[PDB]
Amino acid sequence: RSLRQRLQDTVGLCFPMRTYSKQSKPLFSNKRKIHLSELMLEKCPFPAGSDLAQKWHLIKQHTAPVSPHS
Repeated sequence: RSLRQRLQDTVGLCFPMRTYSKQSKPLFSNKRKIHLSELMLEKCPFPAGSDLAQKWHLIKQHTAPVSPHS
């Protein structure tokens, strides 16, 4: 006969009601090459004075007034 078989009750308390399957949102991008001060710099691949560039001004940078996305 015996008692107090272990104690390991400080490592957390699980996460119930936080798992229900239906989990698949893969993504794909150019990561692991980006700067930390990049503001439109290297990103003007079109000539001056053509319609391709007027669309480019729409996106502008990594961030613009375009609605929330993620």
